[PDB]
Amino acid sequence: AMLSFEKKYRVRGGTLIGGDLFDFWVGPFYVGFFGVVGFCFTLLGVLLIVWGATIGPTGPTSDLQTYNLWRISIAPPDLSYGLRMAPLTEGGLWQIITICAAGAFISWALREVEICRKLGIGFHVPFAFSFAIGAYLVLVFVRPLLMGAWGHGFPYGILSHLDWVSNVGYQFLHFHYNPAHMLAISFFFTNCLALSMHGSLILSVTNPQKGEPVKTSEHENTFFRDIVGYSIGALAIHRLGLFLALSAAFWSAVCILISGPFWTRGWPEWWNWWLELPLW
Amino acid sequence: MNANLYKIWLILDPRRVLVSIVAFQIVLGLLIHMIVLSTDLNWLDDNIPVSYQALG
Amino acid sequence: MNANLYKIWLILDPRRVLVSIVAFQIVLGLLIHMIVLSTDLNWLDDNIPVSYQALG
Amino acid sequence: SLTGLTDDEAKEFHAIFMQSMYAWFGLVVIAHLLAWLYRPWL
Amino acid sequence: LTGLTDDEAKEFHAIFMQSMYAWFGLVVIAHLLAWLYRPWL
Amino acid sequence: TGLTDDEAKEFHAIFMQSMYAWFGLVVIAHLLAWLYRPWL
Amino acid sequence: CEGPPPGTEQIGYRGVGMENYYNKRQRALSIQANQPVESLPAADSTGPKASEVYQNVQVLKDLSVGEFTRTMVAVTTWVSPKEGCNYCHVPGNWASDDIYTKVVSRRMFELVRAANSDWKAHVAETGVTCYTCHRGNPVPKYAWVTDPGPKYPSGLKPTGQNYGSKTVAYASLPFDPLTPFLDQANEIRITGNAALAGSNPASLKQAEWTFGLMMNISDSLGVGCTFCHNTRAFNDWTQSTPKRTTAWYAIRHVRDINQNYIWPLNDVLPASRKGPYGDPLRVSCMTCHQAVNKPLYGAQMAKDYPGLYKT
Amino acid sequence: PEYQNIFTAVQVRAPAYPGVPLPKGNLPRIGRPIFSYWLGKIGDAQIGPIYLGLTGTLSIFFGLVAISIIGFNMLASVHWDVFQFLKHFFWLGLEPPPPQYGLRIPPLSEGGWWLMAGLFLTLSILLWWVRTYKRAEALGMSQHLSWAFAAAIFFYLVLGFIRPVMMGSWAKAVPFGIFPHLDWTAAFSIRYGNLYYNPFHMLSIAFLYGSALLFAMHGATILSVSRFGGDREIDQITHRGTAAERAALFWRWTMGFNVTMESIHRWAWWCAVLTVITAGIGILLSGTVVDNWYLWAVKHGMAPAYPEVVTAVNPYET
Amino acid sequence: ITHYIDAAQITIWAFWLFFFGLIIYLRREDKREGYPLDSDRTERSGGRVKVVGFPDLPDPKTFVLPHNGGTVVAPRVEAPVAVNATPFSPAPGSPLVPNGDPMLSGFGPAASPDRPKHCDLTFEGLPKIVPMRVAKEFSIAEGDPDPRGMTVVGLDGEVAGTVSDVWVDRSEPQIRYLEVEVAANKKKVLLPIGFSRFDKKARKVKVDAIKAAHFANVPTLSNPDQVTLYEEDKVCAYYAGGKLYATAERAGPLL
Ligand code: BCL
Ligand code: BCL
Ligand code: BCL
Ligand code: BCL
Ligand SMILES: CC[C@H]1c2cc3[nH]c4c(c3C)C(=O)[C@H](C(=O)OC)c4c3nc(cc4[nH]c(cc(n2)[C@@H]1C)c(C(C)=O)c4C)[C@@H](C)[C@@H]3CCC(=O)OC/C=C(/C)CCC[C@H](C)CCC[C@H](C)CCCC(C)C
Ligand SMILES: CC[C@H]1c2cc3[nH]c4c(c3C)C(=O)[C@H](C(=O)OC)c4c3nc(cc4[nH]c(cc(n2)[C@@H]1C)c(C(C)=O)c4C)[C@@H](C)[C@@H]3CCC(=O)OC/C=C(\C)CCC[C@H](C)CCC[C@H](C)CCCC(C)C
Ligand SMILES: CCCCCCCCCCCCCCCC(=O)OC[C@H](COP(=O)(O)OCCN)OC(=O)CCCCCCCCCCCCCCC
Ligand SMILES: COC(C)(C)C/C=C/C(C)=C/C=C/C(C)=C/C=C/C(C)=C/C=C\C=C(C)\C=C\C=C(C)\C=C\C=C(C)\C=C\CC(C)(C)OC
Ligand SMILES: [Ca+2]
Ligand SMILES: [Ca+2]
Ligand SMILES: [Fe+3]
Ligand SMILES: [Mg+2]
Repeated sequence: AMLSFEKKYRVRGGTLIGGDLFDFWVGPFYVGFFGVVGFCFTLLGVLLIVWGATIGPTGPTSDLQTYNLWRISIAPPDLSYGLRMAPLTEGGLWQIITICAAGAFISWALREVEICRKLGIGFHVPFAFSFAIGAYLVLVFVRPLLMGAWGHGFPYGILSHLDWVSNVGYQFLHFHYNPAHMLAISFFFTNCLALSMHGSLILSVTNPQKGEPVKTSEHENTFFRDIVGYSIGALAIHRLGLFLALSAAFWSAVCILISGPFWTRGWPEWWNWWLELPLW
Repeated sequence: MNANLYKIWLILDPRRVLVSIVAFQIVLGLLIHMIVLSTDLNWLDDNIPVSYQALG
Repeated sequence: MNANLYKIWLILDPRRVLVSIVAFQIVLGLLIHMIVLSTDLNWLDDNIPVSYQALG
Repeated sequence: SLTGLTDDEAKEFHAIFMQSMYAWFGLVVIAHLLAWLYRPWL
Repeated sequence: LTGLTDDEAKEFHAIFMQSMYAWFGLVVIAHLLAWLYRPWL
Repeated sequence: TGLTDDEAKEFHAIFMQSMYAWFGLVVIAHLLAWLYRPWL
Repeated sequence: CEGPPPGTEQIGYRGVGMENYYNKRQRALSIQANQPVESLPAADSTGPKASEVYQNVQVLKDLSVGEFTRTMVAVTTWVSPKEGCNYCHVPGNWASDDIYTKVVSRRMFELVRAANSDWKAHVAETGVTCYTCHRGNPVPKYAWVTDPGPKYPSGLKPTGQNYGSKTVAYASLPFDPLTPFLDQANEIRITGNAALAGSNPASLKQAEWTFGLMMNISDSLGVGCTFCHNTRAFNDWTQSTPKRTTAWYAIRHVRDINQNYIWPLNDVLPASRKGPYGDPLRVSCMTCHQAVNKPLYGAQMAKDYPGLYKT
Repeated sequence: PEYQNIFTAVQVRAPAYPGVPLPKGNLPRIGRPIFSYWLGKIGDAQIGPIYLGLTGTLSIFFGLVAISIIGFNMLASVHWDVFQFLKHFFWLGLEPPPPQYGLRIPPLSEGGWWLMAGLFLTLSILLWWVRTYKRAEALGMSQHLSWAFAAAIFFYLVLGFIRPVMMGSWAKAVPFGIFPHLDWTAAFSIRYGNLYYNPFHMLSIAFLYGSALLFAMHGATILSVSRFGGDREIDQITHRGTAAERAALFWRWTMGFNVTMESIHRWAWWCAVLTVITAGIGILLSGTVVDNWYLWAVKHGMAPAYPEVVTAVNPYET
Repeated sequence: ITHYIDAAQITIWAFWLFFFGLIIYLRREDKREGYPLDSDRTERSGGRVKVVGFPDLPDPKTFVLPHNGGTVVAPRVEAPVAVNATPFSPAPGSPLVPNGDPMLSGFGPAASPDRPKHCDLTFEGLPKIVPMRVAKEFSIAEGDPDPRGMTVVGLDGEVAGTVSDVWVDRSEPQIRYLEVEVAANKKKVLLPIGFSRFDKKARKVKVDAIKAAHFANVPTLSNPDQVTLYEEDKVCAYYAGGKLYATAERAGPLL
């Protein structure tokens, strides 16, 4: 089925790879070459996750195997394997799922580019999705490579990856003092504030008080000038929201990338360059 | 090499290729120097010909 | 070199090129001094010719 | 033509490109010789 | 293609090469001075 | 830039003398500094 | 800023994230700066005991005269090499105790013998010598006194925190955990043993004092928290490393050293050895470890000196 | 290549807008508006005017008192030394009262200033809430902003007031300071047995991540259709245009379903609001109901188990 | 006393009940445009089966427009509009191919709905988007070039015409369209700022969307001093068709 206004946009072409071969929809989904390619990566990765849950860390007969949703964990190899492929039951399964995940993500983004070409719209969304992919690849590719072992990746488990985050963080004693981490968090918080402000404002002028007509661009600008003496503007709030969300992802990737590869001591002690300036 | 290899510039942008080579080389040069410095070949911190911090 | 190498300036923008070089060189110079200062070649905190804080 | 160059212009670019690349490759070989003589790595 | 006449590109090249050669000369002097004081190889 | 060819000659003349003048001060300060606290 | 690659070590199970990272060039230079002085040649272990040859030997009674001389030579290089034998001895009278350095040194011998014989749960067979702390200086470089912190005006009480302090590795956590925990014996535990509220009165501020002590410990050993903990459950011994057990005994060892060996010497120590509160310079993890997981990277010096053990 | 509509290349100017006229009872606005060229590169160049009645005047007075009490105490903690105040600024703080005072008003020299800053900041925020409410009322707009603001105020109140009162001690509230409030954040997780295992912490993270996901998606979606006037969301909502059609089809073809130009702002509203609702609930339950979140997760069967490769003898057992 | 049920567990379950209720609320709101779906199931059923999925559509809300502009309802019954294209293949899920010259087909990225034939208005009730000729209180911000008089080039660098005016938003001051006097036919057509790059030193506006000769067929304004919503969509959509249609290479694929 199609949205009642959709048929007049379902045009042939705009593919990057594949042309007419895969140029079709399946229900709502556009497929194309990267839909097929992404589907294979995705279905394989998910089924290898279920297979990893089925055999557990030490075989399906041990007390450690579990289908409990919180406890399932597929883990990377020991650091001793370095940049080599571990045996499937010793972290190699995690490594293959990682390659599947990256391919699924990147194929998803290129499918999005083909959709933009069909619709004649800007490429902001696949560009923005690339920042999330970049952060994932810093976590499983750039940072592990710089330290010399794929085993620095995080495990694929709903709660087990929180244990990874905790223990990597406290390797630096007090990870809160990571300067790129402070900046990234500031962007995450500011983004959430900005999103609630934006959502609120659009809903409050299109759903005004009873008896009122729909409000105007002049109301939107007046409302925040009245509260903070400034209005960024209806176009610019979307510029701002995109800037804050991408900055949050970017400084995230930076903050984990420097943790190990470019800094090994506690994070509070980094700030000693400031304390030690010959000014005070 | 083929006699008509010059016809590559009837199909590939000369300016794009030159910029692409330049960008690639500077990145490769920086990458190889840092790779080599991360190994036993390191010539900065090898105390050769002499260690200069040992001079007091 | 070649007699017609000058024609590169029909291809590459002279000014941008100029500006890029100045920027690369200033950054390279700050980078290389920092790199050398973090190796055994450090000439500031090597107490050569003397240690001036030992005079206090 | 796909790049707007004439057949005469592509011949001229190729000549200078090849000489400039060969000259750059020359400097690369010189530096590896010096490197090899000072710190052979194989 | 850069808005530069064949004679302009020839003159800019002459001044560019003489300046780049002169900058390289100072680099050699500086590296000569540095090698005498603190040989690093 | 909008400068005529002579306006570049004139600016270049004053610029080079000015920069050379600045560079002469740096040499004197470094001579004074080397005599007081030689660092090499 | 540092450059990759770092040195790495896996501590826990794969994917749990218990890993150590260190800078390779700083490690190599630390190893050079933590060299142990080569042991003296073995001495003649025969003849009369020092107990029956000398006039006022109260601790090293059972050494032969040769081993006793060797011990005196060794402590001179370890403690007062610039000054020599008479740093601890009245000129022309070796038996005299009329110099404060000799009285202090006598108790220091008992400290070391107690550590090497009675505290192996901490120092194992590696043990300690005078050198471990003093490093060739009469005053150990990494002793500590109670820290008063920055000045406040008279109408505002100091908080003991919120200040950039090297002691807790530049966090703004309570910056003197040494006095309450490595001298006095305040409770370090705050984590509950039951899921639900009802039986754990420990406080968030106590958590911060404990966190401050743990910053100091980590910095003193040059390690991260996962050297001893799985940080998903800091309290859970079953998920901790064996280094945590060792550290537990080391805290009690340090308390014993400060309470029973350093503090009772306060009256004979000169005023130059005391902090603004009148307390003596004394011992923390840093004093021996000096930012290394084992003092001197675990060099076994004490085993070559029989006088550094009880009986 | 194409214009990305990130920066305004050519700004235009018009006489400053004084704002939509307000009903009788509102005070006249204050300030002569100015224009910033550099703000005009990314957004609106106009700064001002502003509204300021009794609610906001009282809010700002309470808030400046609170802020000045904090800064004063920071400077006093380095003995008035302005240079050391700049050196240690990120470390300095205004500290909650000692535990011995419980919930009683503590002495000026040891916690009274914290209690006053918390009181006056709280009144300042509550009055700011009334301000956001009144400013929507005077324009005839609905109260979506004040409802979301109330959800954030709920979380703030839980952190510094509700939980400390429930737990019987101002010493359990949050210090005013940069690095000190980060110490407090980490110490709270330590004290309560690892906040990763608090299920409302997990939800709050899902919604904080989701807020950045949704603003990246929506921000980028709208700029990609700004070529069709899609940033003018009021008239795209009342009079669906090809901006709104292409936006919805981009997402339907990507992930199988889509929303509307109006209803994406409802998804965004709830995602952001649920971030702080779940955060308040999570802290509200810590110490009062659950003393150790990890053991609560063990009890309910959630904590992963690992092969034992390190373990330690308990010296309290030995 | 010990119990498995505890207040944290109670509260998290209560949250799930709320959250799933919230999702169903939101999915209903999501269906106020575009539903019921155009399917081949509704065709063969003779219209008997309306495809709406789950949850079902909400009851209609009303938007009351200012200045007595009327009432908009959502959801609403919208009339089918013919598609100027033929399916590339008869199989379901296949794309369609525009009839005639693609630029002019009103199909694909050239497509757009028929918005209302009246202008967006300022709060005071004047036409919102107007040329600087009409809104004389507007000026170019000092520091920025005046686009008036700049030459407009198409995707292949050929001169399409000159900028004859600038169309501004009177509600929120900004350029929304450039007015281009087209060299080929001397008509004045709108050019959205969203499709315009400034080459400031050359005083050129570059338009990647279409060729210079395509400017001849940019849709025209009924009234030269204002623009209706309807005309805004027809203008912007015509440029966007060029992104896919203006040259052969733009069809793809790369490989
Ligand atoms: C053993 C270690 C050695 C040593 C050996 C080396 C060697 C070997 C060399 C240097 C070189 C330099 N060393 Mg050293 N150096 C040592 C110790 C020092 C110390 C110090 C305090 O100890 C100082 C300050 C210096 C300083 C310098 C500079 C004079 C010079 C690098 C210039 C450059 O980067 O050109 C940058 C290039 C340009 C072309 C700059 C052009 C100028 C333009 C016009 C600047 C305009 C401003 C700009 C536009 C501003 C940007 C705009 C912003 C928005 C504001 N050295 C010691 C004793 N050093 C190099 C040199 O001498 O080069 C000839 C060199 O070869
Ligand atoms: C003791 C533990 C430490 C700590 C240890 C660290 C460590 C270690 C890390 C962080 C990271 C982060 N921390 Mg921290 N951090 C702590 C406390 C905090 C606090 C707080 C309130 O105290 C906050 C706000 C933060 C905030 C942050 C963010 C800046 C960053 C996580 C966002 C991110 O990476 O986005 C980027 C987004 C992604 C990587 C997601 C990628 C998504 C991909 C592309 C798509 C997936 C699709 C999916 C499979 C689809 C499924 C389909 C459905 C089934 C249908 N931390 C403490 C003090 N922190 C992390 C980081 O920066 O990572 C880069 C990180 O590694
Ligand atoms: C033991 C390891 C060796 C060493 C062995 C190698 C080897 C082997 C090579 C280099 C090369 C280079 N090394 Mg090295 N290198 C060492 C230590 C240094 C140190 C240092 C602080 O220790 C510096 C700053 C350099 C710097 C450089 C550059 C001059 C050059 C690569 C630049 C580039 O990316 O080209 C990219 C730039 C372009 C493509 C520009 C195109 C042409 C332009 C117009 C000319 C630019 C100036 C040119 C580089 C002149 C210098 C040539 C000399 C023969 C060096 N090396 C040591 C001691 N190095 C390479 C080289 O010289 O290539 C010819 C090379 O083959
Ligand atoms: C051993 C450590 C030495 C020392 C050795 C060095 C050396 C070596 C140099 C300086 C230079 C400077 N030092 Mg010092 N310096 C020391 C301690 C100090 C102390 C202090 C509180 O202790 C002060 C404030 C200074 C201040 C200065 C400035 C006067 C000058 C930097 C100017 C600049 O950046 O121009 C940048 C601005 C421009 C380029 C703009 C264009 C020119 C304008 C008009 C400059 C203004 C006039 C200038 C200030 C006149 C002062 C020149 C005198 C001969 C010093 N020094 C000591 C005792 N110092 C430099 C200098 O003398 O330059 C001439 C220099 O080479
Ligand atoms: C959806 C959850 C998120 C959220 C929502 C949210 N926050 C909100 C709102 C909403 C919906 C508001 O409506 C409200 C607001 O007005 O935002 C614009 C607010 C707000 N969120 C704020 C901040 C904030 N929100 C945060 C978080 C969040 N807000 C979430 C992540 C954070 C974080 C992450 O820590 C902070 C730091 C403020 C910007 C604002 C509440 C402002 C307020 O209460 O002000 C009164 C308090 C004062 C201290 C007033 C002080 C006065 C100033 C010092 C100005 C001085 C003026 C003086 C006259 C100057 C004279 C000097 C002369 C020399 C000229
Ligand atoms: C950059 C700013 C933020 C951002 C933006 C962003 N994300 C995006 C987009 C954009 C612009 C999309 O267009 C795209 C999308 O289509 O959204 C609807 C996407 C998306 N962001 C998503 C998730 C998401 N984004 C997140 C974050 C962020 N995305 C940022 C903070 C996170 C966090 C923070 O954790 C997650 C969980 C998806 C909804 C969607 C991408 C969908 C996709 O790629 O589908 C293909 C893949 C599958 C269907 C599943 C693949 C399965 C694998 C093959 C196996 C699983 C391996 C995995 C590594 C295991 C992980 C296990 C444990 C960690 C639990
Ligand atoms: C732990 C326990 C759970 C915690 C959850 C806490 C949730 C509350 C905290 C957040 C406060 C929000 C305040 C603003 C609300 C608001 O604004 O709603 C009003 C607006 C509508 O306004 P309008 O724009 O249409 O017009 C403005 C003109 N007046 O939006 C909504 O109708 C959203 C719809 C409400 C959500 C429905 C959820 C139903 C759950 C049913 C569960 C059934 C299970 C049964 C099991 C037996
Ligand atoms: C010298 O400085 C001058 C004067 C120049 C001005 C400078 C000021 C500066 C530099 C200030 C800097 C401030 C900074 C850096 C502040 C950082 C603050 C942070 C990070 C705060 C974070 C969290 C704090 C929280 C959540 C606190 C909450 C406290 C609450 C909610 C307390 C409420 C208390 C109440 C309602 C008390 C009621 C009193 C009763 C009624 C109980 O009395 C019996
Ligand atoms: Ca060397
Ligand atoms: Ca020196
Ligand atoms: Fe929006
Ligand atoms: Mg504190």
